[PDB]
Amino acid sequence: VQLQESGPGLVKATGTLSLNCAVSGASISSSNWWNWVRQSPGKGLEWIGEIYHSGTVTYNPSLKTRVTISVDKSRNQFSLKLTSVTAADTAKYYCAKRWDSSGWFSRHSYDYAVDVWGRGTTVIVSSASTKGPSVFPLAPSTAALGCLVKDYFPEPVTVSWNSGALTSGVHTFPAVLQSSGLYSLSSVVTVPSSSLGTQTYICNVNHKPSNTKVDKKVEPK
Amino acid sequence: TVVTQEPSLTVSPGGTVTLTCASSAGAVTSGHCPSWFQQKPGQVPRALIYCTNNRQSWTPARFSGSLRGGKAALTLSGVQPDDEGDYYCLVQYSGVWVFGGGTKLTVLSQPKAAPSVTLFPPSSEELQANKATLVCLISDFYPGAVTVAWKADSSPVKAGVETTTPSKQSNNKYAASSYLSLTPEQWKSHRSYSCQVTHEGSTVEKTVAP
Repeated sequence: VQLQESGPGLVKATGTLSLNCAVSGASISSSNWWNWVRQSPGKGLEWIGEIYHSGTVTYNPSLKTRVTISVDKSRNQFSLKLTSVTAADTAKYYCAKRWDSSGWFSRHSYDYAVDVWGRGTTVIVSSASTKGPSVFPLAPSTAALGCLVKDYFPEPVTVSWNSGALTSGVHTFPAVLQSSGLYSLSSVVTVPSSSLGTQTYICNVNHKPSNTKVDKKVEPK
Repeated sequence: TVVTQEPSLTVSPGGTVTLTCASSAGAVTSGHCPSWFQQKPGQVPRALIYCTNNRQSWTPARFSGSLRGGKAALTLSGVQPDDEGDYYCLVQYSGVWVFGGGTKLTVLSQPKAAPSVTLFPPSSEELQANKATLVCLISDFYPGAVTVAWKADSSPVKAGVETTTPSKQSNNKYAASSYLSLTPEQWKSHRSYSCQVTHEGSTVEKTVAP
């Protein structure tokens, strides 16, 4: 019994997210509850809902109006539909299965929990196509100075300092995904304070998806 | 109906630790099917214990479940380094399954270290672009659990705050960042802004001013 989720990956804000879960090694018509769960990057697990092959469904009350779960016996799949999606719905989405123990001909029990999961699929909700970052210097005031790389999309940005000639004391922080559906990140370097008067520091910012490349001098303001 | 778990626990190799799981609706009973899930960094969650105390066939004998004082409990004995990760409880109420917020379990592997914090004001160039961002950079803390608060003057700030989850550095301590977006007028409205970082019950503060 293996589950494999599939679906787009990028969904525009206010659109609909649609995912499918393919079931193998078991019929969807079996005595199982087919579940959906998600997890925002770095946050906790949130239950979405579950469905039985007859159609009986339960949803997380926090999502009730936007969520629809369905079964497709013809393809041995079940589905998730989420409407009016916003950046808050960027998450890894998991399908999962829990057994329904019914000693009776038609009884539903909660004597087992979800015990089989799919690998999960990542869905990003954003309105931006491909956006290059703004780059601002973070002036020193040893000493720390850096560069702020603000509001880019999609994810991959890299930073170097003095074209890579500066290899020591560099700390580039992982990006935050903002509620606007754009990323920002910062890079900081620690240098001698007596050098700020004679040495130049330039942060080079490369945004691979947009082929943007920016050099920013950071001066002691 | 909210399910409460400890935010973060620490334990040494070979130690023992108990996670608990409480419900805002009342005592947790066997009928709520309380279950426990382990999520190692980067992995899918993995059911360890279901229905209070039933193991899966892949669950190590080190893991055991119980009901204690109206709460569900998961005890880990003889902790091994690979047990580090996030643990979630799950309960059901009349058909609706609810996860707790999860507990980050650190298996201690080096001395505890307080964060170093650097706070940068908006740059001249950003202000001149009619924008403003405060950047709070937090590095070299261990264990990797931190809370970040902002003050505009002495008053707590909610809106415009976005913070990363801690990520592991090379040296196996942790880093995180927090950004506060505001208007140039708001920035110039106040005499200072602060970033407050709380780690193991201790708070570090940095302050910047227009």
